[PDB]
Amino acid sequence: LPPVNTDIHDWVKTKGAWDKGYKGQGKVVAVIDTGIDPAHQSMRISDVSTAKVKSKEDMLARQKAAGINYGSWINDKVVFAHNYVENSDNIKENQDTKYESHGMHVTGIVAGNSKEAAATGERFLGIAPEAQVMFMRVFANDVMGSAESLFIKAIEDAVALGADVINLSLGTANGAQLSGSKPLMEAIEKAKKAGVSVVVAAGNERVYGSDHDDPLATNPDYGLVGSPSTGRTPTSVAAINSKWVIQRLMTVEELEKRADLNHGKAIYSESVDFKNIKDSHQFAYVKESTDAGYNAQDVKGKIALIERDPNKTYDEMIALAKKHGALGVLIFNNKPGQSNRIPSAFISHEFGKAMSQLNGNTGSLEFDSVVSKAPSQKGNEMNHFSNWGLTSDGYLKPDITAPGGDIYSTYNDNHYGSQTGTSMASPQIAGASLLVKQYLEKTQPNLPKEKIADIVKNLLMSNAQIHVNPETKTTTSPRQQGAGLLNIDGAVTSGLYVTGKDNYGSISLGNITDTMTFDVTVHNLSNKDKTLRYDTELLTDHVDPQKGRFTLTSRSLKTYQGGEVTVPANGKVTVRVTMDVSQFTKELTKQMPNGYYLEGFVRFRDSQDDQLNRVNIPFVGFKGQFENLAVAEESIYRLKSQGKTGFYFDESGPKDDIYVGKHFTGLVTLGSETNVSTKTISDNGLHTLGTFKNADGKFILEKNAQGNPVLAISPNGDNNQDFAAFKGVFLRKYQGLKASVYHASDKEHKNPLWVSPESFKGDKNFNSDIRFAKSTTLLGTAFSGKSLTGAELPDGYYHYVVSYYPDVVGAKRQEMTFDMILDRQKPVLSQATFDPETNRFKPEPLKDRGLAGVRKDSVFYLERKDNKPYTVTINDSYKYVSVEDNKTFVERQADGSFILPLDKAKLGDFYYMVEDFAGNVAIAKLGDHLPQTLGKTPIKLKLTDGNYQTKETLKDNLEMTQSDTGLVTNQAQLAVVHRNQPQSQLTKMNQDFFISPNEDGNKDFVAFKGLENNVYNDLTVNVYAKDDHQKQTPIWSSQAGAGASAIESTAWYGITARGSKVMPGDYQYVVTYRDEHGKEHQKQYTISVNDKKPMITQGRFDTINGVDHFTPDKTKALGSSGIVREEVFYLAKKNGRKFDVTEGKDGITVSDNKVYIPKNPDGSYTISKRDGVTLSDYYYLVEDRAGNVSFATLRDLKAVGKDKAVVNFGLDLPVPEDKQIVNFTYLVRDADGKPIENLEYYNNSGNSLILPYGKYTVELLTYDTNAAKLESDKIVSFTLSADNNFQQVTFKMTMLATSQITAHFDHLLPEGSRVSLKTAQGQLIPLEQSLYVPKAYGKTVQEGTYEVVVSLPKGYRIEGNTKVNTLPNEVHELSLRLVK
Ligand SMILES: [Ca+2]
Ligand SMILES: [Ca+2]
Ligand SMILES: [Ca+2]
Ligand SMILES: [Cl-]
Repeated sequence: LPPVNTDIHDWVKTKGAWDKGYKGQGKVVAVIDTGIDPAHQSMRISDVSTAKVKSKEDMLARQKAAGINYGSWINDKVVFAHNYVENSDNIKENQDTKYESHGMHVTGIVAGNSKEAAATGERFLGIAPEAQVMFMRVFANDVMGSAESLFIKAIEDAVALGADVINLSLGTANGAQLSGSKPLMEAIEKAKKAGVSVVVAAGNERVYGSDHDDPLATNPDYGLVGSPSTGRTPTSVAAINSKWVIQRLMTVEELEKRADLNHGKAIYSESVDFKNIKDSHQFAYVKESTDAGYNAQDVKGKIALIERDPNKTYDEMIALAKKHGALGVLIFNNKPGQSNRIPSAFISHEFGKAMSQLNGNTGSLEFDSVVSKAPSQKGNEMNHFSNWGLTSDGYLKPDITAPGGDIYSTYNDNHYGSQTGTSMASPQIAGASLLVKQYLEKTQPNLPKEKIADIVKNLLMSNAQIHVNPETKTTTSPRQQGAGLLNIDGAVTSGLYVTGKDNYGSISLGNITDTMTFDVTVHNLSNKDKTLRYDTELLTDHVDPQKGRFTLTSRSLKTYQGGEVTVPANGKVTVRVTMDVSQFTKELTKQMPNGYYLEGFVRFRDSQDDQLNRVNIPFVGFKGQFENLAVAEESIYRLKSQGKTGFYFDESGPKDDIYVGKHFTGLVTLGSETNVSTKTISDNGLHTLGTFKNADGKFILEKNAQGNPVLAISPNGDNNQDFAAFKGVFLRKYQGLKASVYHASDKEHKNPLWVSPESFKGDKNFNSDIRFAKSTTLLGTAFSGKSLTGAELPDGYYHYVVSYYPDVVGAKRQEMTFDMILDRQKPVLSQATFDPETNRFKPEPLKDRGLAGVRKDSVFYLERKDNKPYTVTINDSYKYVSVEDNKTFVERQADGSFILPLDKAKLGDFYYMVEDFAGNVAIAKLGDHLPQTLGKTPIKLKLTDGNYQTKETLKDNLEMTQSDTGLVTNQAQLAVVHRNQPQSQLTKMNQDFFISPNEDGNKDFVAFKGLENNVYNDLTVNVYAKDDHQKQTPIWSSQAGAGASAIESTAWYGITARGSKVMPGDYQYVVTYRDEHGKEHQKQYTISVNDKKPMITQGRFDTINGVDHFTPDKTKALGSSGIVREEVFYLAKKNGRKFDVTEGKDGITVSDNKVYIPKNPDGSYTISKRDGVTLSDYYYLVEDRAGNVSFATLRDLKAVGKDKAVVNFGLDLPVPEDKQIVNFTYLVRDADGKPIENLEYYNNSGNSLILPYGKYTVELLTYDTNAAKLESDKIVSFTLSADNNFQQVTFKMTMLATSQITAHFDHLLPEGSRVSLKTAQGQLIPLEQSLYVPKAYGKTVQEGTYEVVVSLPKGYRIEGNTKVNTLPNEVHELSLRLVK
């Protein structure tokens, strides 16, 4: 037999358990992952009668009557396999980089058992080579709502089929331990109680900031360690790099004598473009000194090249090579570490640095093939990416380390390969957990299956070897390490483990003051006894003082020592540790002002002659208050007012540029230009509030005469800065977030005038790579100068207050306040002086009406081009038209005047414009109020604003007659190609009282219009809910000052007073007013609100006189979704596009080049073939009673053959289509239960299938199980046929809403208090003490109504408001006061 590779086995000390009789034998590991190739030579058991599952037949006996009839035993080794996405039995993936498979690799690492040699000549075995493997193919892609469904199945199926150990590989960054994802936790917890060890990789995100910079020393909460592994039950696995690596190295035969360089290894660089074997047998190395040009006439050409000097990586000190020839190049570090390095490639790789200088012979060179085991350049170091820090709620995770870096394991088709990550360290602890269970299953069968897996964890952890950072000769932080490195031997032999106060092999202490005090308990498992001597190291983060950022390492403070203990036999012994750290406080809190970690280990050696019975337990606490670290970064406004900057803020380009795409905390608003020659038809997008377009169009944060910026919005209707909304850079995970507005005289923020209707939660912005956002904008925090009742809040000075909480159960609410001006008033245009001889135009000094200041005045004329004063510009690629003025600007003299080049345009045609900080702009056209008798001598010129900036009004042509209902709404066509806003106009509404409040232009609101010579005094509109049958409590009311005219004052947009869309359903719209004489009048109407785009059937197509005829299926007219318009049209091509601009009286409007086809008497439409118009330019379109519109090309309505049918699946949620789940997956099965293959989709919806006629079922597979829950049948059956050739299937669901509840107390509670939430219906939700705020008891809960009950001992009471009616996404604090 060939030799065994022990690179990872020597190091984890695994052979110590094999030789004691513990291979994988008689156990089985469930590997939930991406794929296997159960045929691989490694996939084998030695003796099949030693095994848990004994044959293909012991399986079906275990499948059935445990309750499962999918997926099969495949061989003795891979004992169960099922592909839980798509519900199939294709298990192997993937059908250079070929053959690679993640789940194959994972299994290779946990179970054995190759008796053939890999590329090195060695046999590779897993940590438990004699275990059988069930493998669940489960992996996510976000077309679904949530993969949790599929994981829980795989888990439950694992526990029921053959239990033992599950290896998960799954993670969501910065998880919590307590408020994890409930249905997945319970499934994990269920497995523990069945004796299953659940081990989970901890993540590859490393720490907050990891793809940007090291975290600032003010922000200690940089933990990225993932759920579900952050849970208390599972085993969270950090990853250390392998000391030995297996690659395709290099060899310089001339350096074979040099023995610190492996005799030619250098590994390889090869980044981005991996063209190592482009031009690479080889020869002809070179030698280059400087990275300049022609250093010494080069000397390359068909020869590799050599340099550093970090001047310009990958471009100037890379592409400069192919210049002097050389057919390839070779870089070396400028220190000993081997970093990573458009492409601009000939051939290039990075190779060591100690081997750079050793290349000092020119020389010859070869690029090795096959794999040759070489020493890792990252050796005994913690892998860069292994997750760290605490859980989101402040718990010590990970739990243990194991080799994750450059781990050699199994690939498909008898191949092997190296892949790196915490995903790989986890199967090391998977196998190790197999073995330590055999051990306890032999050592104590007097041990229950419910306490078993918690101890396998505790043995592995206490017996771990505390890692020491090589580059720094300091212990690596337990927040990065766990309880240490995996010591398999130590775990199965020592029979000692350690718990702390919490009864866990780790200790999280919460905050700490000056005296760290905690009880440690050592446990004995054998009959013989041990007497051990203990001492504790005490560590904190090291921070670099040049830049003020952590260095992701530690420094030792003082090793305090305690003494010796003597554990009993089959017994415990407690110990008390105590340390005064009051000493180190000044030095540390000066380096880390918001607090620091005080962590470390306590070690246990055998008293006489240590190294026998070496065991440890880790601890961490926080000096400060971990509950109250700042959740958000400070606003870019405050930071820049001081000299500071943001963690992700790019200060590139002009001073004080805050481009809106730039990752800060701040306020965002919408911009819209102001045009004097034509109507503005589109807006300019978001920009940062208080920034303004400077000369070169960069957005600068401009300052008022006192040196401050101004946050001001103008909630007029003009779309220039009408709202403000919060954008955040989050440091910690957030909860409870809302925006509130108070008047600024209300200094304590006790009377909200406006609150954002929703409250928000989310993740820290940890930016671990490009896929992870550095800022998040929450547009649902938009404030628009309206109150909680819809009233306009008057111009003035207000506070916009964004408040939130962290995810720690006792934390106190953090606020963050923005000074905010509402100012809706244009600045003043009075007068100026112009001098025909000097031509100097001087306006009065600049005044504003309102609190926002004047921000800039300008003079401009309209540079006519191609006979028009504006420039209409058509974006062909994005099907968009924009049009703005040709403003050319007159420079402004330092004295505040302009010289007006009257050669370029007349005097009448200059405009003076003054704009303010809130977006109001005044523009006077000089020609207004200018005497025609000019050109003589100084004048006083009157200026008035010309209302160029104004809110647009709907075209209103309507003449009301008595017969008219009085209701009006709007009308618009739905664009098919162009992405401009289709022009809309007012229409009567005397039937079909249905609205689609979707702001598309068409039936969006219900207004009321009165007869023109009738009087409507005190006209108000109130909308009542269907339930409110006495019409007592409006849900929306018109604002004050409404009449028959200004229909906008009566327009109801399907919303509540607070601005949120109402639910689908029907509502009483009541118009009330007083008379000509004095009589009261009340018209009442039933308005019905409905979104939901129509569903378009296939129709059919027949050929008639050699021309295509399309006949649509008969539209149904009943209901709100009944169809009331029906069009077939095509799009003509004019000027080479399918839309068109037309310049009208009003302004410019954009339209599709629609040509309609009449209906024929046989209900068909004749589809002529005409020059340049194909079937993809013919459309069917339908409008419902509500104004909802759908359309499809006629090309898409074919590909439904005349013998085939269509089924469409969708979810029916009782909410507005903008607050709905849309993501789910489904399996369709044919008459025999076989899944359908070879899917054709219909009208471009992945939810609509073309299928042959027959009987079928569909199964709702996955949906967002946290967002919504299913209420209708999960499996629905349907039959397709020529009569029923279109089938709707609908999964009916309800929305889920959660809230957090915290009971905060006066004083601590006596021992023996049991806090619980009492639900209506009487049940008890037990609560537990907060770790950081021990007078707090909190939980996240379903939106409902609860009471806090405590049940104290021997006599005390609680005395406070204990009842709360919970709101969705709110945090409710119920402070409570115990007394005696
Ligand atoms: Ca974390
Ligand atoms: Ca405005
Ligand atoms: Ca609409
Ligand atoms: Cl103003």
